Amino acid sequence: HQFSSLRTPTGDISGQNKNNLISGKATGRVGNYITVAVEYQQLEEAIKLNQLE
Amino acid sequence: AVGYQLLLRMLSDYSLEPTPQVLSNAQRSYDALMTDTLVVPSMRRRGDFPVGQGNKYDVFTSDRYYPGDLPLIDGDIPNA
Repeated sequence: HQFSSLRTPTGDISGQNKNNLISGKATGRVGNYITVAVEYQQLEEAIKLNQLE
Repeated sequence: AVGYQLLLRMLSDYSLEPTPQVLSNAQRSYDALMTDTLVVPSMRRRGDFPVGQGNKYDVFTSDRYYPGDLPLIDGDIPNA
């Protein structure tokens, strides 16, 4: 919060108005999945696929 | 009262001196006006005179001592 000050010759604030208390917020939300997928066939992994790790 | 006091002031121009009955009537009227316009103010406290311990300060609005000036009535206007 932030405030402002009055300046008077003798300290009168009856005529004027006071400060208001406005409250604000910052919001955070979730994003999207970061997904990666692979697929291969049984015979492919049986003959060709080596050193898969 | 106004008319009598005026009569006494302007009687010199016609050079007529006033009578004791007129003087008495003017006196009574002026005295009645004086009674109607009295104030008789009271004696406020000095200011350094202590307030008693039985007045329950620190809980009531009273302090240890009398204000000695018109006390604050609002707080928005605190200078007077």
